[PDB]
Amino acid sequence: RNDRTLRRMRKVVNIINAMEPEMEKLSDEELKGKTAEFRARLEKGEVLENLIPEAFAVVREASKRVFGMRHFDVQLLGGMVLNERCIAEMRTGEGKTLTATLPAYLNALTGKGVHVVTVNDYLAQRDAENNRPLFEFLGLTVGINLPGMPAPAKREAYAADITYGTNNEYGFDYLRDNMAFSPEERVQRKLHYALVDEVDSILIDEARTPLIISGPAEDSQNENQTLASITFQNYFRLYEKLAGMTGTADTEAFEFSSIYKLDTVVVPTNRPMIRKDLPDLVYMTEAEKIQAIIEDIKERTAKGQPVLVGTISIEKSELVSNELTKAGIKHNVLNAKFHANEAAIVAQAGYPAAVTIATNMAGRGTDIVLGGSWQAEVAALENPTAEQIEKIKADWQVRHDAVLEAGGLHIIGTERHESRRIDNQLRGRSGRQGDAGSSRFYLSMEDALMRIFASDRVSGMMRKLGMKPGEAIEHPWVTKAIANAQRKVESRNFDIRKQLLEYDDVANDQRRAIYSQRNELLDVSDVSETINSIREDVFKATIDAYIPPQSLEEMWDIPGLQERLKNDFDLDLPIAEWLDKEPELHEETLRERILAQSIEVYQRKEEVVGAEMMRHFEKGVMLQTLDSLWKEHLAAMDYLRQGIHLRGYAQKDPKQEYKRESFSMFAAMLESLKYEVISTLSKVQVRMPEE
Amino acid sequence: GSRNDRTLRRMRKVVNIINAMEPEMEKLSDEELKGKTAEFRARLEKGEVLENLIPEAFAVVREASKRVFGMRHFDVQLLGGMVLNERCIAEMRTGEGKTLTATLPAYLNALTGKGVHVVTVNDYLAQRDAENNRPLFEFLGLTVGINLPGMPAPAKREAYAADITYGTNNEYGFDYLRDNMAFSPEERVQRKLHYALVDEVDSILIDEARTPLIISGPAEDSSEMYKRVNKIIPHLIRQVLIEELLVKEGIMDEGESLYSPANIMLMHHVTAALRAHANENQTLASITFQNYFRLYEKLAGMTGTADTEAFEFSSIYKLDTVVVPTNRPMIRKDLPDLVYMTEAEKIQAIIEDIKERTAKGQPVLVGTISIEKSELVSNELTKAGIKHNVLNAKFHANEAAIVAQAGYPAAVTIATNMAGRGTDIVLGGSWQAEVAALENPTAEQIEKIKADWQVRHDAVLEAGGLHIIGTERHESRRIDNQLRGRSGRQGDAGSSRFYLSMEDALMRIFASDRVSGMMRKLGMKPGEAIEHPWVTKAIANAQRKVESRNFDIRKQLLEYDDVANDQRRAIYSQRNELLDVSDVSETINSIREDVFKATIDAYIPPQSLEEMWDIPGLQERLKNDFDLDLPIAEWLDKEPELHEETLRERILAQSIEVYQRKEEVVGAEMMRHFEKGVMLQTLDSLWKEHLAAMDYLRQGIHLRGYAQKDPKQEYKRESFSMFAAMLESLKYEVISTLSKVQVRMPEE
Ligand SMILES: Nc1ncnc2c1ncn2[C@@H]1O[C@H](COP(=O)(O)OP(=O)(O)O)[C@@H](O)[C@H]1O
Ligand SMILES: Nc1ncnc2c1ncn2[C@@H]1O[C@H](COP(=O)(O)OP(=O)(O)O)[C@@H](O)[C@H]1O
Repeated sequence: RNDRTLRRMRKVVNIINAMEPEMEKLSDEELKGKTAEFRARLEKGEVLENLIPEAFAVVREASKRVFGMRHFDVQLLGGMVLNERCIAEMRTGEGKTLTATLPAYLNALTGKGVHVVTVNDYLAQRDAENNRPLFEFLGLTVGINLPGMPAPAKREAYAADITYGTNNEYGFDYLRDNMAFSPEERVQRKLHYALVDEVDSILIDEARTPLIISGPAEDSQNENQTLASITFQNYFRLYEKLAGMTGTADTEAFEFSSIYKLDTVVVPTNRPMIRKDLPDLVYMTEAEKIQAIIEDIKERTAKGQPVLVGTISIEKSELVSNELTKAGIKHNVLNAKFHANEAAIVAQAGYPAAVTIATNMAGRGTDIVLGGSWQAEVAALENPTAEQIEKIKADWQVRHDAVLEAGGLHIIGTERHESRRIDNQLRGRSGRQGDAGSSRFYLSMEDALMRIFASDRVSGMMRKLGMKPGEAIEHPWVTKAIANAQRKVESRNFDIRKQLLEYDDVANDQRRAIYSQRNELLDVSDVSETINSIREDVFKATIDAYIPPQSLEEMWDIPGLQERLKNDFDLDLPIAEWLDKEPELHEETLRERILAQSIEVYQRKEEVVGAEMMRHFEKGVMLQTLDSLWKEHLAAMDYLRQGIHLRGYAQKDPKQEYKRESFSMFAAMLESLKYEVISTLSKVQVRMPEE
Repeated sequence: GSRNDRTLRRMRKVVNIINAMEPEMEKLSDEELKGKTAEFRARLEKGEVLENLIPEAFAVVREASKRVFGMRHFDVQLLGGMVLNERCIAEMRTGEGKTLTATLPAYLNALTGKGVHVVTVNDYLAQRDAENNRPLFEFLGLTVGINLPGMPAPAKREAYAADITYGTNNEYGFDYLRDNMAFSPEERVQRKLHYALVDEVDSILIDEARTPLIISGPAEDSSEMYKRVNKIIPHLIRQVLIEELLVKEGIMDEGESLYSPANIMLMHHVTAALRAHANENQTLASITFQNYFRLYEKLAGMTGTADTEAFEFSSIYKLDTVVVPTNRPMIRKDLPDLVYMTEAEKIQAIIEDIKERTAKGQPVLVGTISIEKSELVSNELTKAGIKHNVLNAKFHANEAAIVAQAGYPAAVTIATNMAGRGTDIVLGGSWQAEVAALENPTAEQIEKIKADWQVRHDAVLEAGGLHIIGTERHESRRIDNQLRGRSGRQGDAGSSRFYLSMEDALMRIFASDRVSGMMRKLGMKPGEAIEHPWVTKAIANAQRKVESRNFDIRKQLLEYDDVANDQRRAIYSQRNELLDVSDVSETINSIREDVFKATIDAYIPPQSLEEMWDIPGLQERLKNDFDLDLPIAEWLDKEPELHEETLRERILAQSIEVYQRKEEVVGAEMMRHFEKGVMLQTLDSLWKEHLAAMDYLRQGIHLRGYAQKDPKQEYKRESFSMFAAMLESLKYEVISTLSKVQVRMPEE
């Protein structure tokens, strides 16, 4: 764990580092050939992790030739973390994209494929095309999976060495593959490795979201229903190797373990992080709070320090905006209605004494360049020239160093959110890539978040410090108490979710079972041995209902057995005539003649239709019957789950009773499945030109 | 002499004069150009007409912009600027330089020293434009002001005292309103409303026409109201209702009704008391944008070739609209609308189009009405093997990167309710951008990037430029027009095509399911196709009937608003008269007479016999409302000889007498400012009372009832009637307040 894994990994980095001279003296085509060489050793039984030093040095050198970018040491480490069942926490702007090229390469080598999982189709395409040169230079192929892509193009994307696509599309492909009627219709290979780009949304927020295929035609208006379902959690759990990335904003390590058996490793930043996060400040009232904020801004901007003020609503942004104006402090508000205005304001938000106010600041952030962006500047030029640019960079170097000397970007949170990951994202907007920076959050006793101390009195004691319009002290214990209360809400919320997951696990295990069976059936061209085997189960169970085993003859319902056979097995047998003609029948030889009779009737149909046609008919029938009963069972399981309000109550766990019910329903479906297959095959009409 | 054609003919002659002035302006020093302003002002002071100044003043602005901004206005921008000097909307297409154009009218409309208000849609543009233009105009010897929310009143007065002011509609209006709550003239922050130049009139003037600006404060009557009214409630055995309800008390029952448009606040008290089972602010002041902008002596504004709404500007604001030509010929090819049986036939036709165009290297932008519709067309493009990108509103950084390459050869981009104006699509891609990954550029580097871009640029132009596919039209044609106008900007080749199907929602605008359902019979066979120009015109005419219909409905609302406006214009006119004078005594003396005459009329009927006089009603009336206890009867026992009119005189007289005493104790200046104060305050009170009671009458325009005996109109008459009653209660209450005012006399 911990530094032990990290210290061990650091030893590998020194080896990778020491290999670079050897790597720089190789030709491009020799570099290409290391992939062939890695695979030949793998073929001779080599352990993949033994190849990490050489494999990562090859990628680092290919990247410099191809991208003009050389993986940093910390990116080597992150690449190592992602080859295990691990989340790498890497800070924003640390290079997650390039880092991911490392484990992707390594885990492509055994020829089983790589699924790099993106949040949207834009990224899937962008990263596939950007990386295709790197990976072709190394003798690998790259695939792109999209919604709407024809099955042959998808098959091709999945046959590549490394594939890019969204989570949704991967999951939907799995479901549709589990509705195929021949193994050639499948688009995916075995699920080998999932490298997931942004695990907060993809693995945590979406864990229980069902992916569903829906079903126009059905059964006996005729509206549409669920044919196939899997949660995201249980899709990613089918993979042999699972890993992913997120930012240091974190707070959910214990969820990743609980939901996925994923460890999380915090990866060190390339440069030392020096952002000063100062103690949280508490004020009696919003008004005192806001005045404090105005005062901080006032002092900092006078120093030349840029500020970013994050609020929780439009109304509060307007309030702090109006008060800054009332104090004569120039600023800009990020207004969600004016996207162009916003990008233009962002661009210069790190300019000396810039003040920017943002409402529920969100996505990774567009970066804030200190001193300003100088590129927005040349971008704005219409015929930019050499001496023009260096003038521009020259004045910028000075603005940059000046903003740094002044303490870099100061972040002010005017309120904390209930989720600390949100606060962490705002504050992470400062101190990127080793830059000086600072952060401070403000609270009042009127703030909504004071309600997470589930007690007025407890909360309202804080006012006994008294605060007083200027003489503010600072108590560190408040920062920590607040962080503890956000942590408790998360814990509470998750405890509730994990009880929901334990229900989800009943469906999961059932789905895993039935899909395993289906796939066994799918992979086999001839299903005879099962048919024969299940025909005997079905005949025995059917017969038992009328001939209680080893009972006297007077308990037998030969009338009911005759019709049963007729109506379900198309089998019309003079059973009463047999008994009354052979005293020497006996039960067990009755069962045999019945079984034998259905079988020779089936053989006659087969002779008319043909063996191969028959084999394939059996297999189709088995798949189609599986599918029909499984859609039925999914709806029944659905109704049983929401019925969780009048069944298990006064000291019998409702969970334990649901599990009994669910197990009973599954076990019954599996018996129905055999019944219906044999009944279909029994009753299939065939024109006999004769007897 | 026709209309717009003739306008542009005459403006073009002026443009040729302005261009001829340019070498003269060139040769002038910077200080000489700065002096032009003072020289134009000396001319105006000696009686010159402003419009005689247009050519000189424009040559001056245009040469100042060269030297300062390094940009020289185009001839089309001179035209746009002359338009904006008139009560007109200059319609100039996206990309044409509205922001620079607007410096010309602003400069000219500043020369008379009365101020300009540039109106922006937000604070960011206000500020940016202010700062960007300060150097231009300070070069021309003028000053520039910025007005923002929260700005302190001194700062605000300075911004309005600048030559040219920038700010949002909202803040202009709110300043106005608060100026009308001032108790002294020096509290006002604005000057008289001279010229407003509105930057984007579609949102500011149309969409936002009826949006009220409201100042509220508890600034109210207290209670006792609620709780007297409470005390009926513990006998409401809920079994007719009105007579029951009426059942005595105060301020009603002399056989006066409860739902008189007059006892409206009272009735609201009971509607609230009894609806109550299942402080408050109040409006201190309100105005609409439409009625704010109508206060200005000159109004003008800009928008892009985004018309369709000309008839509403003229109807609502009396703004004419001039369509300004483009600096370069606008060659976008806007092709016949196509109509398909089914959504599915339509999409298939779209695909084939994108497919043939991208094979010849032309870029396509595909605009849809929803996310669902975007996913559909995208998936079908993927099914056809066609690469593209969707603009996903969740991924704003993705979207910016998509757009930057959206004019790239064979690029295909799908947009969901794409907005107006928006971020441009550069053909070939963006070449001063491309460098914006490039951390240390050189001689060779950009040169390269730029030449390479040229080849891409020229190849896209030769392929037809950007093609726009509208997959469905909107009900608003303005929107469709904003989408097609993404293409063919600044003289570039481009084209547009809109697609429609019988299954499309928009087919509903043809008020007959069967009349719509005819086209079916011109039955659109799959891969084949024809084009009929009458369909295109029919669709456009349908959209225009839908618009004109919604605007008939709006007009009716605006009739309601005309009542309010007329009442507020009149009371605020009375309020400002008062505010602007130190001494309101003549006003006061005049209205006490009026008040005293009429009060006496009510008991002594003019010319009456001394037995048609009621003094058991007259003297009480006096001691009650005026603190003026005159035992008149007991005079009248002594002088039977005196006569009605010289008794009215002696009545009057007294009140003056007792009031001059109150004054020689308080001080004349004190008394004078207390009187203006009483008059302002009383009018403020009654006004706010009126605003509330009308709000309540208006929401009687619901189920008090009636698509039947004309609700509106009855409303206008009850409202004007109550307004004219309020002006008389203002007079009576002022005089009551000043007659009852307590000030401690002498001693003993
Ligand atoms: N090793 C490197 N050498 C040079 N530039 C790098 C390196 N690693 C990443 N970058 C650049 O750093 C920036 C941030 O990387 P990105 O993957 O977009 O960041 P994040 O971790 O926030 O997703 C990008 O512009 C990327 O190309
Ligand atoms: N006369 C000119 N010469 C050179 N560039 C100009 C001129 N007028 C405007 N532009 C530029 O044209 C671009 C678009 O102008 P803007 O005022 O934003 O256009 P729009 O009419 O669509 O609002 C801006 O970058 C602007 O600075």
